[PDB]
Amino acid sequence: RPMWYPGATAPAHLDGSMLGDYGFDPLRLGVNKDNLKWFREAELTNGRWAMAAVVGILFTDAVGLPKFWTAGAEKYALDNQTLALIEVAVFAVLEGKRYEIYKKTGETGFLSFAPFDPMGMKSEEMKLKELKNGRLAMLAFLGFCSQAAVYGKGPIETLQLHLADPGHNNIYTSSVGPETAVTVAVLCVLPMIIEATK
Amino acid sequence: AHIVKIYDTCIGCTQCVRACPLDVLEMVPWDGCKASQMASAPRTEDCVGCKRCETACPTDFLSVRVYLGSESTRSMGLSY
Amino acid sequence: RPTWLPGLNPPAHLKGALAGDNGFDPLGLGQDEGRLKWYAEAEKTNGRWAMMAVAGILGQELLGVTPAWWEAGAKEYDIPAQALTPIEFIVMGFLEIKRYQGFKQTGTSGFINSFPFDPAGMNSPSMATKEVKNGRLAMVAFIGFCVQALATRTQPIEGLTAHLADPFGKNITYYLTHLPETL
Amino acid sequence: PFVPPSWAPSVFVPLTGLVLPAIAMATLFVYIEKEAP
Amino acid sequence: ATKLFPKFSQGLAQDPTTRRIWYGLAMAHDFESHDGMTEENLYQKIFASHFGQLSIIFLWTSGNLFHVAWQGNFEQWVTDPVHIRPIAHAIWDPHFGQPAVEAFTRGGASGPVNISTSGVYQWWYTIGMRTNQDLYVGSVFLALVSAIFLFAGWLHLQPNFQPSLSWFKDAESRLNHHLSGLFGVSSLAWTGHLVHVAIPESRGQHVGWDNFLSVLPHPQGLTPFFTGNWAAYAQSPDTASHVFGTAQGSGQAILTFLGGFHPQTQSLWLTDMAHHHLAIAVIFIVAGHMYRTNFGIGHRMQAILEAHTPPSGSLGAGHKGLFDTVNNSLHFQLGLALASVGTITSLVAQHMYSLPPYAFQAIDFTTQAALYTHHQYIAGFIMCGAFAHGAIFFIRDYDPEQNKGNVLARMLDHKEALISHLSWVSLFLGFHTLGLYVHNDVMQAFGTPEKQILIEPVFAQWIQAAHGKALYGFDFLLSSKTSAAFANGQSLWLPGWLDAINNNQNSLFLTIGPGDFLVHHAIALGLHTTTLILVKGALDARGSKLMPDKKDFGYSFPCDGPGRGGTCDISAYDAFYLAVFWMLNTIGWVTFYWHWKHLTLWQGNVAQFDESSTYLMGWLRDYLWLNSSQLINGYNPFGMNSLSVWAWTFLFGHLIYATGFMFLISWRGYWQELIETLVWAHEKTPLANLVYWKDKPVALSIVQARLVGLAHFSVGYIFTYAAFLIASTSGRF
Amino acid sequence: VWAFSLMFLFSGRGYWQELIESIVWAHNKLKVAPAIQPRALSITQGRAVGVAHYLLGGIATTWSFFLARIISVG
Amino acid sequence: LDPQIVISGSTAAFLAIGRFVFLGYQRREANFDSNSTIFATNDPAGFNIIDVAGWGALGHAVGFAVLAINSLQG
Ligand code: CHL
Ligand code: CLA
Ligand code: CLA
Ligand code: CLA
Ligand code: CLA
Ligand code: CLA
Ligand code: CLA
Ligand SMILES: CC1=C(/C=C/C(C)=C/C=C\C(C)=C\C=C\C=C(C)\C=C\C=C(C)\C=C\C2=C(C)CCCC2(C)C)C(C)(C)CCC1
Ligand SMILES: CCCCCCCCCCCCO[C@@H]1O[C@H](CO)[C@@H](O[C@H]2O[C@H](CO)[C@@H](O)[C@H](O)[C@H]2O)[C@H](O)[C@H]1O
Ligand SMILES: CC1=C(C/C=C(\C)CCC[C@H](C)CCC[C@H](C)CCCC(C)C)C(=O)c2ccccc2C1=O
Ligand code: SF4
Ligand SMILES: [Ca+2]
Repeated sequence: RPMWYPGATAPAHLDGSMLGDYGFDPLRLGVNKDNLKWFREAELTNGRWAMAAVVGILFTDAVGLPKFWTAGAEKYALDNQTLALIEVAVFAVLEGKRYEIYKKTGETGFLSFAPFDPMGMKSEEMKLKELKNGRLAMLAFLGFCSQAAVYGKGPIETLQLHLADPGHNNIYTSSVGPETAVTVAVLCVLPMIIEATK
Repeated sequence: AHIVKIYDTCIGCTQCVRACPLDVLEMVPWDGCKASQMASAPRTEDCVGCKRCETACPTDFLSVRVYLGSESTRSMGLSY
Repeated sequence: RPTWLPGLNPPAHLKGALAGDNGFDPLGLGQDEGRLKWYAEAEKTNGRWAMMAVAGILGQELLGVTPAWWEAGAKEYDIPAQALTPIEFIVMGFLEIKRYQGFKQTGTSGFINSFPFDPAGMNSPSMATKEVKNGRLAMVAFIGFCVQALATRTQPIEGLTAHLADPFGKNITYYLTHLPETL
Repeated sequence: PFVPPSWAPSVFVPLTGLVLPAIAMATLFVYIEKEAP
Repeated sequence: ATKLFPKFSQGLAQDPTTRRIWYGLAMAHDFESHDGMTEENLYQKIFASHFGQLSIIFLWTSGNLFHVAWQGNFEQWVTDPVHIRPIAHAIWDPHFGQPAVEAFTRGGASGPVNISTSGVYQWWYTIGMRTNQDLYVGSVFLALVSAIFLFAGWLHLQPNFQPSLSWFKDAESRLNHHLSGLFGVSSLAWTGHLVHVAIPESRGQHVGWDNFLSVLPHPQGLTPFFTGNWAAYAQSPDTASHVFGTAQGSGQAILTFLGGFHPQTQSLWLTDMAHHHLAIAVIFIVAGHMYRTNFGIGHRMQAILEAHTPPSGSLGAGHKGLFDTVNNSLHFQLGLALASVGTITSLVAQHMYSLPPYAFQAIDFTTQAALYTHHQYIAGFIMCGAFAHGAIFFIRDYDPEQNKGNVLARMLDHKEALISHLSWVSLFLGFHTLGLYVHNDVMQAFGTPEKQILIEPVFAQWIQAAHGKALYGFDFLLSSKTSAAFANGQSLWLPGWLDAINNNQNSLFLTIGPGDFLVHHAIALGLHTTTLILVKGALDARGSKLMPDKKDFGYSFPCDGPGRGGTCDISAYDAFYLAVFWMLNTIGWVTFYWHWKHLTLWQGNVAQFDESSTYLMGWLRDYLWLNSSQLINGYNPFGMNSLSVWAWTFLFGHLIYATGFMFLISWRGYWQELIETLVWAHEKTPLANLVYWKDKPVALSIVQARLVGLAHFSVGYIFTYAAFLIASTSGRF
Repeated sequence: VWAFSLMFLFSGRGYWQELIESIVWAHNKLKVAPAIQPRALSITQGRAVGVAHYLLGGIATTWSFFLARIISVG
Repeated sequence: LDPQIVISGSTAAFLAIGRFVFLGYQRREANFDSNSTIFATNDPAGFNIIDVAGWGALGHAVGFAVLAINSLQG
């Protein structure tokens, strides 16, 4: 059972019953058993949202459509006032039906279908793959927003620019260079800090 | 709860017991004085700390002392 | 067992079981065996880094590099110093955490997961004493290199040749007194 | 350079004045009234 | 049920009222009163708290540096530090209207900013800061230092890093390292910075981390230091025509003792300050080898204390057992530290206004006034804390068996004499100072100013003459040209010092008269009365005739009830409580005197103070009423200006002070009955009784009420005076 | 007088009683202790003295201000 | 003024007064002054390395003070 660094120790409440366990809880926010399930469901839905959002942002830059941070300013074939009213009206019923699913079963669902799987490949390994991909997509979305904050342009453009000069084009040579360098050094020292005390 | 203590200088005049407004003190038999009685505090959980017993004590110095301790619903005299 | 001060008995906390134990501890930093063994490992690795540093400085001077050993940091290189720091910190953190965890399982040095990292044998207590002594000499030599470059602005071999050419002169007295002429 | 952007006060002053104190007050209020097991 | 908060007190966690939260907040740092606390754990918690405090201090300093480098005008202030106001930070407030936006937009900035009054611009300019890059680098460095200190505090609580109780009691080692390293080595390093950076930067030569290894601080380069020819470092100093920051008129010396002030910046010479730090560094390092630690040589403080008893027995046992009662009591050490720090803070205020060390500091009147007032108020609060901790030591750590016959026990043996004499001195000073004031007021009211009593301060004027001032005409010591003391310093430091002290345009030994005499007696009255309250509370802390067993109730308790005539405010905490008011009154008198004398000095009319400081009506009209006209006009029906924030702060302080009077006058009982009626009202109201409280609402305790009232009183006092002082000094100049 | 009131309103008689004890000690040392034992003012008396001085000082302040202003300009 | 001569003479003089004059007084005061390292030396009078450092420090301070005063030319 690999941990979040070579030589970690579970904080007595992450024994491994949950999928994708690595003993990562320094703030100990999952000390409560009741909060662990809710936080897990929140992590799963945040991961699903980030997965769909990252795939959508990556697809818009390939075709040539407007950037993800400027797509809202574009004029569509509707009114923004009516869009917000419809969005909160549909999501009220959708989120209400999803919340009642978690109280009866404990996982996500769509509308009145708690185990929503028309094809049927709901396996234990598939649940962990969803969590891993969701975590990766959450970091990817944070990276997309951060790259657009300092460099702008776009994710695909950022990757293309990094290949031109990898030794000179990175987060360390950008406007947030020293902060991230100090943070990387502090993070690299952190496992030794935890292992020195234990 | 507050801490109520009785000392050996008590003369058994029973003035502290009569002045207690929550029935905390009482009189027990004793042999160290002429009155053959001594004050006692067997119900300190109901003491509020008004210190009326100290005001009623005639010995110098006082034979009964009230030290304000932990506060609860009874010690704070709350009816709600 | 000869000690550092003649007629001085070695301390009780210092016994000849260690490699370079010469009974030298006027401050008493190794009272307990736990801190003593941790400091022994710290001395060995400090000496290893100093040995590599002195060897590198002497090799750079012998091979005729353009900047001196105190100017190699500011020299232009591919993948600038701003980008070299995180890569070095990440790889050093991994290597050092593996070295530290291997030190807890067994009280010896290593390399990632080879504890002890001893290929081709050739290990003996005498070799351990030689390693500790060479490390101490290298540490003193590195500090000498730093102070020599500070007060004389000359590289190690250059300063040694300057001292050999004129012994009664070009020493600490001349360099400490003729400081404006050097700059 | 360490110079913050021009929009930095318009984001940090409302944050430190309303978002952070609300979160801190809510978390502290929940912690004060939590009952021991 | 039992609540989690507070985790350190099980009795408070079982309290079902709102008093639990308040007491948990006010008893968080009283580690000695926590549940299951030992001595070793106590020292470890204090160690961690010390590291956290250092982290906060360094982060605050880095924040000030960062804001000055970002939203300030340091790059423009160094060019013209006489006609450019320093900028503290920018203002971003959505409540500001348009006139407030253009009103606060000043100092050359592009938006609303705050004009700094802390004097960090002059300090940073004197030590060598010139560009915003330097302040940015210093801010990042201090932030890293703060993070390191915070990590050290967290690390010293984990296992294998917690120091033992024996390590915390090594007084000899700690004192040796603090005198030699924390004091001597730090001063030596500061001398290195002044000699290497500050002095060359003041002469127009940039010396930074990129070129300090190739730039010589002196043209002779360490040769005179090793050969003993130290006088070579004092040759060719800065002339009288030297322009700060440029090479015009600059010299080559690095260690001088010219004395006096710089002719342009009106501040102490940088070479003199460097030489000062070098001398004190050598002295402190030498003093750091006095105690015996691990090499046989040195002293043992217990031996020195035990071998210091007079033979006639005038001091009884002398200082026997004083080493144990100090080393084993943290309140004794805290009281000694606070007493010394408070006195040093007062010393800093006096020396900083009289001998300005930073360039262009004397011209900044607002900075001088704010700095003096700030340090004097801090010193007063620290002094009150020193005496409060002395009382806490008497109650919690004093042992009469261990301190038998020594000076400590003898103090309590004759405490009545000390309290009575303090009372007599305070009574005499108050009666006479008030009588002379009322007499002068009646003489000024009846139209006979020549009939008021004006006692000339001949003793202080005699001291001023001894320092070199020839205005009074005593002509002795430094005032006489034929004295040995005068002739022995004419070649080292007396010329500059005499030229500076005989100048009436600075604050170096200002001219004094009868008004100064009277206000000095008022200051003496304040000091003696505050000392009387604090000393009486510390000596009567263990008991008195009214409460023979006061030590059995702790340092802070409400009272002993209405019996035995009444025992309100009988604890030592209440003595400190009453002494805070006297401290505020004393600091108010000293700051009022300082501000009025300096205002009349800066305005060019010292005769106004000399003729109006002898009666209280002059103080109320010519100083309080006259100088508050611009303050109260910050915002009026015709508009507002940049001074409206001080007017709002003035009214703010008045409101807080008055709010404090409520907790100070009305007591618990009335509020508890009112709260009970409110409880009934909430319980009998529909649509609202569905929402219930978790803690039972109760009135604030007697001790809590006193603390809350004093906090409001002090906050209102400080804010009101700060707003008035800054607004009057900035508007007038 | 008004400021004088703040001494009685913000303090308690226990402190004053102990201070009186020290003053009585100084009197007993010089044999000048009065037969009538000096006691601090009672809690009720302290409140009464404080409110009396507060009212007198404030009302007299307003009286002086009003009369001087209205006589000089009216 | 020769710095070497002054420094050497001051150091030798302080070491001589510390080894032949004030050694007994210092030893009597150090013993009555009541983890450690015993700096045993072969010196017949017990003058160890710590005493050498202390007396040499005093001699160096005195010598440099004398050199400084003489350098001031007064
Ligand atoms: C692990 C040990 C380690 C050590 C001991 C040093 C030591 C040094 N690095 Mg270095 N570095 C080290 C690791 C690393 N560095 C760098 C990246 C850099 C850079 C980018 C630079 C240095 C520089 C320096 C020098 C700064 C000293 C000074 O005050 O310069 C102050 C410099 C001056 C006042 C200007 C030059 C004056 C010179 C001509 C006069 C003589 C100077 C002295 C002889 C220096 C004596 C150094 C001694 C005290 C250590 C110094 C010799 C600096 C350098 O080389 O500057 C020339 C520099 O720019 N290092 C990296 C990559 C991330 C490192 C590790 O990963
Ligand atoms: C104790 C030092 C200190 C103080 C008193 C201030 C005060 C202020 N800052 Mg500032 N700041 C500081 C340090 C400080 N800062 C440091 C070191 C940095 C560099 C990272 C910054 C970066 C910064 C920016 C970018 C901005 C401000 C701004 C402001 C102003 C708006 C209020 C605010 O808090 O914004 C927010 C302040 C921050 C987000 C910085 C906090 C970062 C530190 C590391 C955390 C501190 C934690 C704290 C000590 C814990 C105690 C708080 C509480 C739990 C009790 C205000 C006058 C804004 C402004 O200029 O308004 C016009 C603004 O835009 N600050
Ligand atoms: C220290 C931080 C702080 C900040 C950043 C603000 C900011 C603001 N205040 Mg406020 N205020 C504060 C403290 C603060 N206040 C305190 C401590 C008090 C008590 C003394 C008040 C009392 C106060 C009053 C009485 C009023 C304000 C008003 C305002 C708004 C100005 C109206 C305007 O001209 O813009 C334009 C306004 C808009 C464009 C509408 C924006 C509506 C909100 C702000 C956006 C949506 C809310 C957001 C999504 C959720 C935030 C909740 C969050 C904590 C989780 C403004 C956004 C005024 C106001 O509320 O406007 C009606 C006003 O009446 N404040
Ligand atoms: C040379 C070694 C050394 C050094 C440098 C220090 C340094 C320090 N120790 Mg430490 N200590 C040492 C050895 C040392 N110690 C040893 C050997 C022991 C074991 C016996 C201890 C045991 C120990 C304990 C138990 C504690 C400390 C603490 C401290 C900190 C005190 C915090 C402070 O007051 O600020 C610094 C004080 C000064 C710089 C002196 C100021 C001088 C006066 C007062 C001011 C005048 C200067 C000037 C006019 C003002 C500047 C003007 C301008 C810049 C504003 C400090 C950083 C405390 C701590 O833990 O903090 C985390 C503490 O609790 N030490
Ligand atoms: C090095 C300085 C120092 C240190 C370490 C201590 C340490 C300690 N003190 Mg002490 N003290 C000091 C200085 C110091 N004091 C000074 C300078 C004073 C004079 C003011 C006092 C007066 C004092 C008293 C009377 C008492 C202590 C007590 C204590 C002990 C625990 C109480 C506590 O801290 O809980 C926590 C403290 C608090 C929660 C403080 C409350 C908040 C205050 C009032 C600040 C309010 C400011 C306000 C918010 C400003 C807002 C304005 C703005 C909004 C406009 C503790 C060991 C108490 C004790 O020993 O217990 C028996 C005790 O009663 N101190
Ligand atoms: C303007 C308000 C005021 C005044 C005048 C005083 C005055 C005094 N305080 Mg006090 N104090 C005050 C506010 C004030 N306090 C406040 C707000 C607090 C916080 C609650 C304290 C707390 C405090 C404490 C804790 C102590 C004092 C003490 C003292 C006495 C110090 C001795 C002295 O100076 O002799 C001079 C005497 C006077 C200034 C009194 C005025 C004399 C009058 C004007 C003369 C009589 C007038 C005339 C002849 C007759 C008129 C009467 C008329 C009805 C006919 C003194 C009487 C200390 C003490 O008792 O010392 C022994 C003491 O320990 N004070
Ligand atoms: C200027 C000082 C001051 C202030 C502000 C108050 C205020 C108050 N007194 Mg009080 N009082 C005072 C002096 C003061 N007193 C003194 C010196 C005494 C001693 C004689 C008393 C004795 C006294 C008694 C005996 C009683 C009161 C009562 C009351 C309350 C009346 C209810 C009310 O007015 O509604 C409104 C509150 C106010 C007008 C106070 C100001 C509130 C401001 C304007 C609102 C600001 C809100 C703002 C947005 C907050 C944001 C802060 C931000 C950081 C989040 C009230 C809170 C009575 C009571 O209990 O209530 C029925 C009561 O019986 N007082
Ligand atoms: C209660 C108590 C306490 C105490 C406290 C205190 C004690 C306080 C105070 C106080 C103070 C705060 C003090 C101070 C002081 C000071 C002094 C004592 C000084 C001095 C002086 C001198 C000696 C000088 C001289 C000179 C001159 C004159 C000038 C010129 C210079 C010279 C030097 C010459 C404690 C805590 C301990 C504990 C127990 C209890
Ligand atoms: C600038 C500081 C921040 C960057 C920090 C870099 C990482 C530092 C880690 C924290 C410091 C750990 O510091 C070091 O830890 C080791 C490992 O536990 C301790 O060593 C410990 O384990 C050894 C292993 O046998 C035992 O023998 C010993 O008794 C015990 O103390 C050392 O006593 C301590 O000196
Ligand atoms: C000062 C003060 C005192 C002390 C006040 C006293 C002792 C009253 C003093 C009044 C006079 C001065 C007492 C003596 C009166 C004599 C008749 C005067 C004779 C003198 C001749 C010249 C006539 C308290 O007792 C008290 C009690 C409760 C709360 C606050 C306080 C409080 O603030
Ligand atoms: S009042 Fe005092 S003496 Fe009388 S019975 Fe009670 S304790 Fe005893
Ligand atoms: Ca510079």
